[PDB]
Amino acid sequence: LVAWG
Amino acid sequence: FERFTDRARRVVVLAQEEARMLNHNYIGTEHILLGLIHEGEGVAAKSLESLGISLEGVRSQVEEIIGQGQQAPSGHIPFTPRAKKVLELSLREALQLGHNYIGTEHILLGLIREGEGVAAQVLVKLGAELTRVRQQVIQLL
Amino acid sequence: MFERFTDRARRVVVLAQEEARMLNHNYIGTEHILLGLIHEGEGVAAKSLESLGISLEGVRSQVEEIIGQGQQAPSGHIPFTPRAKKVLELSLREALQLGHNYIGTEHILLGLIREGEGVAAQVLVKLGAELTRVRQQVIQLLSG
Repeated sequence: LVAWG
Repeated sequence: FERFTDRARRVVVLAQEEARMLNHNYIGTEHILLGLIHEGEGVAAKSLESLGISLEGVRSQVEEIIGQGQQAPSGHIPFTPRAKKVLELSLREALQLGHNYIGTEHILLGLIREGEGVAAQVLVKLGAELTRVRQQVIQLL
Repeated sequence: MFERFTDRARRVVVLAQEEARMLNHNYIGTEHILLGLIHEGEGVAAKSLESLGISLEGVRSQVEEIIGQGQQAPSGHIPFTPRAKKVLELSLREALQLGHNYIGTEHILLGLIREGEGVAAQVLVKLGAELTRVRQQVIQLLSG
């Protein structure tokens, strides 16, 4: 899971 | 490389389980909030439990706002654009604080900084203002 | 390990995880990175793959044929495969060897070919795109 919008 | 902690990872797992329980078609901010409370051990849980935010109180307020869907989704459930924004803000919060991980406390902080979805509406209706939830997390750290 | 990733290289990885979520898959694999390279559209990787006749629907159809149908209620955690992590690590090593301080879409496709033994490499050679041809297409588009 990456979280860069 | 993954910055999310084990319990933050567990919160995301529970959030998808919670949305499928309600027959909802998205993983929204309110399911992330329920995953925080459902996890129980982290900082975000102990904080919300101090402000008087129960697991059934949120499930009750979610039922009044959205309610059960007709069919249970199958497979993975996509995030709302708002929930994706919350997770992005959780990373930015952990980076500004000088941390390299994303824990449950950063997910709750990013949730209130977005502060305009179902979760934020639920928290205010349960009596916990968004600025008061932020400080119960900060002083606990 | 995404420190030097360009904004579009970051976009590639985001689209990869959204493909794995939509397709009811339990990991972010090399084939989802390949799909993300095509979804990004504007980078050197997408243009290179288009010049070779590699389409989004053709890769997606090949991926669903290989993996098959999954559970009705899978776990919401979708980590990278160990093979996809190696592709990302080789993407950094490729850009470092070239003298670049950034990691763009072309370096991710090069790292994918460098690993060259997962679902993505399997789908590529099935769609008539030998791995050495993908590398030369990327290198020749980086020259001008």
